[PDB]
Amino acid sequence: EAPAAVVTGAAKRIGRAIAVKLHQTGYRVVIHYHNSAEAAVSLADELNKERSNTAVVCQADLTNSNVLPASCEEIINSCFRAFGRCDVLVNNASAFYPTPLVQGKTVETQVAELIGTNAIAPFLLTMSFAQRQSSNLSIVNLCDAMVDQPCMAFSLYNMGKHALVGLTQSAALELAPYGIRVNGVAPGVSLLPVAMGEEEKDKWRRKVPLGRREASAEQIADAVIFLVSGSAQYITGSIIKVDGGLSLVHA
Amino acid sequence: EAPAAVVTGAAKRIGRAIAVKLHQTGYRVVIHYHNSAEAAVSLADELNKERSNTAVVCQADLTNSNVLPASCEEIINSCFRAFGRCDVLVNNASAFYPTPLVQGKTVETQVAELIGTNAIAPFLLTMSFAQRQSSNLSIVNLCDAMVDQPCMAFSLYNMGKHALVGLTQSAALELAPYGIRVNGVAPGVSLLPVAMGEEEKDKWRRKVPLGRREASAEQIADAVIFLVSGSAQYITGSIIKVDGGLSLVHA
Amino acid sequence: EAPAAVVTGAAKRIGRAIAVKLHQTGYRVVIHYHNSAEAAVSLADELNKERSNTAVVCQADLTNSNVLPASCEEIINSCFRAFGRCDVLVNNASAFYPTPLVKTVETQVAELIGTNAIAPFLLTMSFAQRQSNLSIVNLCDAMVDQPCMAFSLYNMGKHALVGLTQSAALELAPYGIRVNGVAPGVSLLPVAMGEEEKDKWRRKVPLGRREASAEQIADAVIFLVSGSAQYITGSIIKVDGGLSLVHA
Amino acid sequence: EAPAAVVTGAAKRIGRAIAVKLHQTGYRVVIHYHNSAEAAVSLADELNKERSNTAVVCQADLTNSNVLPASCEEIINSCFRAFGRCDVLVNNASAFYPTPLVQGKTVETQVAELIGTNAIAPFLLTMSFAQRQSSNLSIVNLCDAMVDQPCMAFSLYNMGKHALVGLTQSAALELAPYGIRVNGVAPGVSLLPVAMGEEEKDKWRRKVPLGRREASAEQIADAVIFLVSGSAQYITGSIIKVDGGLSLVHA
Ligand SMILES: NC(=O)c1ccc[n+]([C@@H]2O[C@H](COP(=O)([O-])OP(=O)(O)OC[C@H]3O[C@@H](n4cnc5c(N)ncnc54)[C@H](OP(=O)(O)O)[C@@H]3O)[C@@H](O)[C@H]2O)c1
Ligand SMILES: NC(=O)c1ccc[n+]([C@@H]2O[C@H](COP(=O)([O-])OP(=O)(O)OC[C@H]3O[C@@H](n4cnc5c(N)ncnc54)[C@H](OP(=O)(O)O)[C@@H]3O)[C@@H](O)[C@H]2O)c1
Ligand SMILES: NC(=O)c1ccc[n+]([C@@H]2O[C@H](COP(=O)([O-])OP(=O)(O)OC[C@H]3O[C@@H](n4cnc5c(N)ncnc54)[C@H](OP(=O)(O)O)[C@@H]3O)[C@@H](O)[C@H]2O)c1
Ligand SMILES: NC(=O)c1ccc[n+]([C@@H]2O[C@H](COP(=O)([O-])OP(=O)(O)OC[C@H]3O[C@@H](n4cnc5c(N)ncnc54)[C@H](OP(=O)(O)O)[C@@H]3O)[C@@H](O)[C@H]2O)c1
Ligand SMILES: *C(=O)c1cccc(-c2[nH]c3nc(N)nc(N)c3c2C#N)c1
Ligand SMILES: *C(=O)c1cccc(-c2[nH]c3nc(N)nc(N)c3c2C#N)c1
Ligand SMILES: *C(=O)c1cccc(-c2[nH]c3nc(N)nc(N)c3c2C#N)c1
Ligand SMILES: *C(=O)c1cccc(-c2[nH]c3nc(N)nc(N)c3c2C#N)c1
Repeated sequence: EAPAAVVTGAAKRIGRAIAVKLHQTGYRVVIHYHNSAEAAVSLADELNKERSNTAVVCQADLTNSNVLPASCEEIINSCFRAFGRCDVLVNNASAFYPTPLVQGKTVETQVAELIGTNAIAPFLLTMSFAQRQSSNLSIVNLCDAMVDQPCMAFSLYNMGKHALVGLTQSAALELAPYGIRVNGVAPGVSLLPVAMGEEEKDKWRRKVPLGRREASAEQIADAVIFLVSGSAQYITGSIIKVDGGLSLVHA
Repeated sequence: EAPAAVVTGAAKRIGRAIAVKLHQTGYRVVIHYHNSAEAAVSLADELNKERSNTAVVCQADLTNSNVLPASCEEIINSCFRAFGRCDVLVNNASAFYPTPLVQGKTVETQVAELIGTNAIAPFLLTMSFAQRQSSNLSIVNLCDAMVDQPCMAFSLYNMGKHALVGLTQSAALELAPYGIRVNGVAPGVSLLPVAMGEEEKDKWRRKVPLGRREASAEQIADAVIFLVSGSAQYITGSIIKVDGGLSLVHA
Repeated sequence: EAPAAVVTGAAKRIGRAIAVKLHQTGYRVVIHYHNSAEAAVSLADELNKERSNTAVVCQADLTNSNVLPASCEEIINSCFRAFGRCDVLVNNASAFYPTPLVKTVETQVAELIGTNAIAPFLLTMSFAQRQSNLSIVNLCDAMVDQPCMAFSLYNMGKHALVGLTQSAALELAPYGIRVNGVAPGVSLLPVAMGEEEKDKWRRKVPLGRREASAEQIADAVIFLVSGSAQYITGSIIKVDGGLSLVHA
Repeated sequence: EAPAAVVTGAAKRIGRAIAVKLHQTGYRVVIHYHNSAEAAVSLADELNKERSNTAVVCQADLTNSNVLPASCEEIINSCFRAFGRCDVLVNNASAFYPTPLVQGKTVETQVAELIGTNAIAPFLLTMSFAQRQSSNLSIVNLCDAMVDQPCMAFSLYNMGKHALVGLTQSAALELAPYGIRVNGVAPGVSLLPVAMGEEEKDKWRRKVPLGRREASAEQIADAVIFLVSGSAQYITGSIIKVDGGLSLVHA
């Protein structure tokens, strides 16, 4: 039987590319999404057309709240319901926007979104994933190669991504006796924000030492595929930068 | 005029020793507390005996919630109302307990407490601190030297402390133009929990290369004193381990 | 045309596994050795049995000296001579023994810092100077911040190797040369080490309470040289079964 | 009796500031120097004029060679000979210049100077200091806050500074049982090279978030003074950045 993977925030961009590659490697996939319903169902069709009964969608808001644990349990439950198993969790979904320290969402909303999506939901998902467990079980967290050289005024985002590092490490340690690996992949600049002006994009591109270009979504996914594969069986608690040297560049 | 400091969770143990030494150095202090009113009041009385009108207490729950921002703004305001100013914020209060990933606080409460005290309250206190602003303004976050070799099954605690490194860095960068420096002190093993058997304390003590003992609260306070002093005026984004070499010791 | 790879210290143990896998992936390989001539040649014989003229051996002391630069230049020339090209350099060779703070100490400097950092720097200079999917992989150490007691110089060499990884990644990026690392925790334990001291280390490893095989270290190396890692440079991948996460 | 300190490369710039400050704190100091004999005795004269018999010079090349161990052993011997003890060792001397990987001195000589001054000499001096020994013994290594975002084409220097981090850690661990603490101080930009053009100094200055200026040599020396002081007696294996936030600024 074919193994199954959950990918959060998988309707578009990097998450989609991870879902597509996992699928091409032989996985059945839960394509989680929040707002991008059309793109998610569209991807599940593309996939199932290629191999029938291999992709389902699963809608969930991953903002922090008192129901997030239930929501996360349900994303995992959904994989077992469609496919009878859950081998791989990829925590990819993430909110990303500035939260300046000094002065239209309230600040409690900003905490819930940025820390929910980037850290707490991954914790809750990781918890449900393990509670529900030949086998090659692993988790891959989408981290950030620039965590120690952060975007200006992005303190909540950055705090989320730092937490995700801590979770990668704590979970690898605690879950290792159960044969579940936990690793990360840390893009530098990859697919840039849709809302970002083209001048800002180029300004980021020209900083990258390897090819003066952002990573493709496919390049991020390749690292993911490696970490879940048989060639990474002794790897746990590792975070692989996939940043073309960007974090190596001084101010 | 004497500068003023806020110390969170200042009733006991490390934060008390921090508030004491700060006061000894000529700071006026807001002693924040959650449940330990009697120790907090007793500390304020001892301090006011040394110098009249130099200590006040301030009670608040720092658990994450919709009211946390106002609570943190109110703690900063309390310093200004007492002393006319606020030069130093020390984020010391912290919840600490296991949150195993597998197998009666609900998990959303644990999240709120662990991530609220260790990370989100610090962020909101930082916001309110900066919003309200010779002078030497700084923030010191109480971090954790073992954050990359975490305690088994303390994943939410650990996630909190990592998020705290993130804030320390992100805030140093963003607040440096206001002349606010932001740093950390990272104990390894300091004062062990009150109930802990001495035999269990000895397992940790024995691990410490420098003296086979835990740091006193006073030794942790010394590093805070240094970070706030005129001797550290170019230091921001720095986290000083005060750990006796514990973090260098392999398994 | 098949790409070619230099592997230093490739007669035995992890270097041999890296060479074999590179060969199984389709590389032609230079098997560098210092004392292990017999083992180096039997590897090459075995590899050339699978495919003729795809494995050569290359001898050199990698101890720091006045002659090390030439020696390192020659290891690279030996790949160009055998195969017309050099696509991959694996810095694996390494001296490893204690140097307590309280052989002459100057010889320990020369071996431990020469093998672990200086020779890698010189091999990197020569690789780049003679210059598709080009990369260098350095064998680092996952325990480099929780070092073994009384192993200063080794630890200094492995920290230096981290710095070279980073500096060379940054500086060779414009030539399309990627520079990465693989950091074993505990893999094949030293031959001398007592079986009881071996079991103490095995017990510490969270993922399976066993060391990494050489093949597991090599898989990471294979990934790093592959078209699947074309945006990765200045990365060091730990392959340590979580050992580095385990507090004292 | 007053304690004694050895400061390598102490004739000028940061080394001088450390020796001066250590002197004002009440230390007797060995002023090690290499080529700067005039500045070195001139400093020793000044300091001896404040307190007679409290400063001596000591000439040594710290380039790696087969006699380097003897040279480093004799530096320590020179402190015991002048003062009857050696409490503090500051490893400040450093060669600093580019060594491009792709194309003056031979490369053997570049290795010996850059790795010698920055790593090997400090290791040997550490062996010698330890071998000679309520007091307060410590070593302070002058590191580099930018080691993970290094200067382009400075690989050997950068390798030297990484090695010095490894020494700081390995030595703190191995020497702790002897009550010898080993720490570091890591400038980002402090005094710029004398040969640097002012236009180019300002480029680096503008990168610093905290004041858009370089650290004064006194500001570096302050962190050294803290680490050797009784306020740091539980600190070992710690490297304190003094970089004004420079290391946190992305490309
Ligand atoms: N792009 C980069 O350069 C870069 C750099 C460093 C790290 N990363 C990391 O790499 C990963 C992928 O990056 P990306 O740019 O592809 O991500 P992205 O497009 O910004 O976000 C991916 C998805 O996250 C989901 N999401 C946002 N808020 C959510 C919420 N409250 N609940 C549930 N899902 C939510 C969205 O789903 P819907 O569209 O379905 O609403 C979105 O499509 C992220 O974790 C990111 O932090 C990316
Ligand atoms: N002790 C160590 O070995 C060690 C090691 C690494 C890091 N640290 C860090 O150093 C700092 C001080 O350590 P410690 O051992 O002295 O801390 P602690 O005694 O465990 O806790 C300090 C105070 O935190 C306050 N607190 C807990 N939950 C709270 C909440 N929901 N709202 C508001 N306040 C709350 C409590 O105040 P009340 O008593 O008023 O309720 C408590 O007295 C902490 O940040 C800790 O993480 C300590
Ligand atoms: N095994 C582990 O647990 C572990 C852990 C962390 C890192 N690593 C790293 O992974 C790599 C391989 O590990 P290993 O255990 O396979 O290495 P190893 O067996 O200790 O040494 C590998 C080879 O290095 C060569 N070498 C030693 N001194 C030399 C010199 N002066 N000049 C030239 N070559 C020399 C030797 O070649 P000859 O036999 O031909 O003389 C030896 O066979 C090393 O870089 C090591 O530091 C290993
Ligand atoms: N300046 C900065 O921005 C900065 C940045 C990062 C780290 N640091 C660290 O802070 C420390 C002091 O910096 P600095 O700029 O003041 O240093 P510096 O002026 O470059 O050098 C200090 C002294 O090092 C000695 N030295 C050089 N080569 C030597 C050799 N072969 N043998 C013996 N001694 C030798 C020289 O002594 P003589 O003059 O007597 O020949 C020199 O005056 C250094 O370790 C440096 O790497 C500085
Ligand atoms: C700043 O710290 C930073 C630098 C480069 C790239 C990022 C980044 N993180 C992201 N997360 C999410 N969810 N989505 C996007 N688009 C990004 C980006 C970008 N660009 C942050
Ligand atoms: C495990 O990660 C760990 C090791 C050593 C010391 C600690 C530690 N963190 C704490 N935070 C708080 N708020 N209170 C206490 N007592 C502690 C301790 C301890 N001991 C954690
Ligand atoms: C101590 O720092 C340390 C812990 C685990 C494993 C190693 C290690 N480094 C090595 N280098 C070389 N060249 N050869 C071997 N065998 C090893 C080992 C081991 N085991 C060091
Ligand atoms: C590059 O890696 C880098 C950035 C900032 C400052 C330095 C630096 N290192 C030095 N070492 C020595 N011995 N002397 C000086 N002047 C410097 C400087 C500077 N500036 C390197």
